[PDB]
Amino acid sequence: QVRLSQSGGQMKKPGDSMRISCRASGYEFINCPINWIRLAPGKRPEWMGWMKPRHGAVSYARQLQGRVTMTRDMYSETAFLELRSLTSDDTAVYFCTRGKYCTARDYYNWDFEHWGQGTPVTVSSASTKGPSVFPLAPSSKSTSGGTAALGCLVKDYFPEPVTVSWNSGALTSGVHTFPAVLQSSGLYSLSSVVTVPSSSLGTQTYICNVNHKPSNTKVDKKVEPKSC
Amino acid sequence: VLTQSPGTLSLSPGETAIISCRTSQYGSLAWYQQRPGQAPRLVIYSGSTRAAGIPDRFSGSRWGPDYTLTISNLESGDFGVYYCQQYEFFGQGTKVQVDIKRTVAAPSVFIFPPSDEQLKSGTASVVCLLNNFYPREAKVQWKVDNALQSGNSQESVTEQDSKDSTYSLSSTLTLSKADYEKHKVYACEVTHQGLRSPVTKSFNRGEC
Amino acid sequence: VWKDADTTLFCASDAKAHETEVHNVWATHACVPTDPNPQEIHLENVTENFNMWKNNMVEQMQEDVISLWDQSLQPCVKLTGGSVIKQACPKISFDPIPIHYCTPAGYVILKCNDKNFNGTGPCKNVSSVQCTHGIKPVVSTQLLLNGSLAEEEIIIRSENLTNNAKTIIVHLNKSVEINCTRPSNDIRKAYCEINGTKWNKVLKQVTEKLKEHFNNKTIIFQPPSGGDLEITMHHFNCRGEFFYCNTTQLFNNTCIGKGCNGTITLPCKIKQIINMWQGTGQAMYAPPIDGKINCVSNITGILLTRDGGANNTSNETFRPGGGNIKDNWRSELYKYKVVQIE
Ligand SMILES: *[C@@H]1O[C@H](CO)[C@@H](O)[C@H](O)[C@H]1NC(C)=O
Ligand SMILES: *[C@@H]1O[C@H](CO)[C@@H](O)[C@H](O)[C@H]1NC(C)=O
Ligand SMILES: *[C@@H]1O[C@H](CO)[C@@H](O)[C@H](O)[C@H]1NC(C)=O
Ligand SMILES: *[C@@H]1O[C@H](CO)[C@@H](O)[C@H](O)[C@H]1NC(C)=O
Ligand SMILES: *[C@@H]1O[C@H](CO)[C@@H](O)[C@H](O)[C@H]1NC(C)=O
Ligand SMILES: *[C@@H]1O[C@H](CO)[C@@H](O)[C@H](O)[C@H]1NC(C)=O
Ligand SMILES: *[C@@H]1O[C@H](CO)[C@@H](O)[C@H](O)[C@H]1NC(C)=O
Ligand SMILES: *[C@@H]1O[C@H](CO)[C@@H](O)[C@H](O)[C@H]1NC(C)=O
Ligand SMILES: *[C@@H]1O[C@H](CO)[C@@H](O)[C@H](O)[C@H]1NC(C)=O
Ligand SMILES: *[C@@H]1O[C@H](CO)[C@@H](O)[C@H](O)[C@H]1NC(C)=O
Repeated sequence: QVRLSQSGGQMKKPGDSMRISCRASGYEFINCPINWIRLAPGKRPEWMGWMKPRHGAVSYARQLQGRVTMTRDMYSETAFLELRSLTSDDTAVYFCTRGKYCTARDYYNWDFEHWGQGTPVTVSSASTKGPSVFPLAPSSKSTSGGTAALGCLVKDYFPEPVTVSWNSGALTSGVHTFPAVLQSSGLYSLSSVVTVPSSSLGTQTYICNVNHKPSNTKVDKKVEPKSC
Repeated sequence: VLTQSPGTLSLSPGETAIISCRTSQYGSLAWYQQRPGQAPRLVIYSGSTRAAGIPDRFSGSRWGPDYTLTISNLESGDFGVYYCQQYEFFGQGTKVQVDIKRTVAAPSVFIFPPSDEQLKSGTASVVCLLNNFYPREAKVQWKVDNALQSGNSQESVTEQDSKDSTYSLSSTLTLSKADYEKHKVYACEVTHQGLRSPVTKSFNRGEC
Repeated sequence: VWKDADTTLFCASDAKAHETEVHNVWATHACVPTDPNPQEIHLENVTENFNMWKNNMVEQMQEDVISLWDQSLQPCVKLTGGSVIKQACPKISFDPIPIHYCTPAGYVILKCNDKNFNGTGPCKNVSSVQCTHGIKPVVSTQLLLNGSLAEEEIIIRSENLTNNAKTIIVHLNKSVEINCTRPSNDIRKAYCEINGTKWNKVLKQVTEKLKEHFNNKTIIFQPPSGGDLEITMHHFNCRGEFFYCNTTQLFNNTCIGKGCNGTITLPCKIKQIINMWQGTGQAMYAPPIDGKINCVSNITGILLTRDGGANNTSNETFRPGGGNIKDNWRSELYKYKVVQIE
């Protein structure tokens, strides 16, 4: 029974190199090529290249040319992948694969029936940045017959995660904290909002409490209606 | 080209999922399933052939350049993300997630102008909240002085609420303080099945 | 009426029973004498489908060449499977001879004679023969040596050009001599000389054929990306010695798109510690024979793999292929297929 075992996950800084292994068993290692596909959330699965164990022949994906190396060890039937000049964009889960059809005489590489369990690799700076917290003020007039939405914008922090509570956790009903988004700057931002009776807007006080462990940052911010 | 649609399917167990791939070049296409925290798995190869272990609830079809994976009677182990493959290339993926049926609810739309605290930074973020709606399918478009915006906005959606089975969406438009001060009318337009018409919430910069 | 079939071919040759040479010795005991007056029957109003990539004749030849090499080029020390075999390794007389492959009773070889046939597809000019032409079992990598030339234009061959894992075989219509030498008086060091004018002109013609198959994209050549020396270098056997030649200069895009006109000299080395293409492992052979070791050969083809990758650029990149020596036999056996009568 064909099995593909990979090496453990790792964390890396930008500029580093990485190497992961894939030990194959259950079949004649020489006869079929081995592929490396990487998966990253919100991105198309990316074929990085194949490697034929017999003579170590390789075909690297054009967009990775010069940064990637595929070797193998015949005796221990293990394939190896190496990636240089890592960036944030290299943060993904790395798989080794091999096609379904393989004989001593013939193969089709691409119907990937067999996958390794996957090696997750994270590339990020050790730098940490605290969040800016901006208030999302309710509105102008108090509508004594409806409800008001308010919140705070937790912007430009790195890395994940931030957390948001309201009134030190006493306020939870109608609260919505959205999953963070990754901006072009490389930094994260999320929104937290809470819907409340409008009549309470000039009576009850609303504080959003932002926690960002990596930067050792705890910020309290009062969201209040604009005066004009 | 290999274009996979749709991006997200929100379905209840029992319903059927219809995922499609449009391709520029004919040839053997495969479909892969990926359950959360697990390595992908070959489902269909050579267009319509079912891989070993795959029940006949999965089936492949092709009309012209359109290859389709349908999955009848969704079970728990059928949810996850699906990809199409042709040679070394893959589709963007289709996320098939569990949806709990409930009655249609139009969103409540709120819009938040930039903080005076933020404007001192040099950036301007306009936030548009779509609150407690169902189904998940919802379109947002930003308009500034009635001009459609592209590529200066990011969205975010919450998990289906465990109590009322609704979703909430937050979109954020980001402009420089300079670019921002150049325009007056900022608006987010929301189309949702719960609405008779696309609802637009807007404010005029400078006035309260 | 017939049908495609697979049988055990026999082989024929013009081997000399007196010759001490290795290919001749093998052929004497494995083959029969060639037919002086062969018989070719051109079939009119007959269209037949050919596939060089699923032609089992290739498999049988491969078995024979592995046989021949094991029974001849025995290493002094065999290192395979964690064990060590120590044999005797006498220096041998080595020069490949043409081997004909032929069908038994009940079976016939169909031959394609379309001057632009690419290996796969239907054929109009089909003839019926008992034996293939004489094929020299020249084991090589990157460059196909001493083979047959294409009649008309340069022919690109591939089981699928869109599959970057399938080998591309370039078939030349004009040979380019390669002159490899290990002089007399480092004894392992050697070199090969190519006419730069002829080569860059053939290579220029090859870039123009590949453009016909790849939407007029910029064709670019490059050295191999990796692998053992047996594929990152032109690997071949001359007079018994194992040669490894560096073809980096051979794939010079500069002389394709001035001063390049001259004699290209590729740096070579003869190795004694090699990896067996048989697929076994690593072997140790004796030091090279003393004196000038030389062989002049026809480059008659190139093996290429195309760079894959989810890029969007308007240019393709090719690199000298090799490894599967079965492909070497495909390049000569492509116009043949075995059928059984009824
Ligand atoms: C090329 O590959 C496709 C599938 O990818 C296959 O259907 C077709 O037959 C192949 N072409 C040849 C000439 O074998
Ligand atoms: C087949 O043979 C005929 C007769 O000689 C010739 O005219 C024709 O060009 C040949 N076809 C090909 C494809 O070479
Ligand atoms: C060879 O010709 C056949 C049919 O004439 C065609 O289908 C195939 O793509 C061709 N192959 C190459 C490598 O040109
Ligand atoms: C090399 O080519 C020349 C002319 O093309 C030919 O005369 C000679 O027989 C060839 N050598 C071989 C096939 O070994
Ligand atoms: C070889 O083929 C090329 C086209 O690829 C052509 O330009 C050249 O004239 C041919 N050489 C011959 C027929 O001797
Ligand atoms: C091959 O090159 C050698 C020099 O390395 C030269 O002496 C010899 O004459 C050449 N042979 C041919 C056939 O050109
Ligand atoms: C290379 O070949 C050309 C003919 O194509 C010939 O004129 C020239 O003399 C050759 N160069 C050398 C160095 O022999
Ligand atoms: C081949 O020679 C070139 C000469 O520039 C060199 O860069 C390259 O490393 C050599 N290749 C091998 C495999 O030694
Ligand atoms: C290609 O030819 C040019 C022109 O002579 C030369 O400068 C360059 O070094 C060559 N590249 C090689 C041999 O890799
Ligand atoms: C090619 O043939 C020539 C003469 O026919 C011979 O001297 C040479 O050794 C051969 N080359 C190879 C690589 O077998």
